[PDB]
Amino acid sequence: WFEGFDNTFP
Amino acid sequence: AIHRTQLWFHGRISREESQRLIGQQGLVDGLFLVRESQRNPQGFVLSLCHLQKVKHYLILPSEEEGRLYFSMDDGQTRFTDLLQLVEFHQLNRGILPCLLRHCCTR
Repeated sequence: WFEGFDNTFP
Repeated sequence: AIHRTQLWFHGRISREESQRLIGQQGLVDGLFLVRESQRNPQGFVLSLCHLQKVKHYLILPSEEEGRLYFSMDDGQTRFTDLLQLVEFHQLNRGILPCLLRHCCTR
């Protein structure tokens, strides 16, 4: 993930 | 580049403002814009509305053998430019909770 951000991926 | 003249691209605006733009347009599912990342100079943010909450997706540039591509998932899904990225997610969700349905205009 990217802290600060909503990207959700394996 | 190819994105300067696109209605969903808003350049350098803040997270608080992208939310206020989407909000002032009704918090409809599928509302979106792309902006220049505030923290990250060469990065971009896809700001999207789903279930009446605004979500923010980091778009990062990378390189494969001298060729620039953008990605939201560490290179698992790669796009040559933001238009390719936006167009794809108008038809396919990918890692997003919903499609990019209504362009938040400015």
